[PDB]
Amino acid sequence: SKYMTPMQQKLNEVYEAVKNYTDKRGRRLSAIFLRLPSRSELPDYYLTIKKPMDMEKIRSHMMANKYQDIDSMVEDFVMMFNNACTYNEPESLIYKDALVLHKVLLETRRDLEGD
Ligand SMILES: [Cl-]
Repeated sequence: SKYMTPMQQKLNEVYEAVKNYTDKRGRRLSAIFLRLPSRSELPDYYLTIKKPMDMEKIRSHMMANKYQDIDSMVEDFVMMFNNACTYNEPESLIYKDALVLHKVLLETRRDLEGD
């Protein structure tokens, strides 16, 4: 029950790498990516963004064993970061953090390449 398969562990490690990333100043960038606002808190968002995505949705999908490989998980993270960069202006913190976390994501995948 509690022992993950290698693929489950890899998925978890990728997810945790993005979640736990702290920069050189101690700032945990993922805090604002965990959960989107509701449709009634920010309707404009859901009019603008075709496929809403946040880390909780990612985590839920992973916990359900719905990701069959790492690339499928990466695709959802990419969607999330691209949505943040579509809704928000390039000057904004959310846009900038999405770029940093995208780099964390890809470096992590590359680092785990051989497992
Ligand atoms: Cl980095």
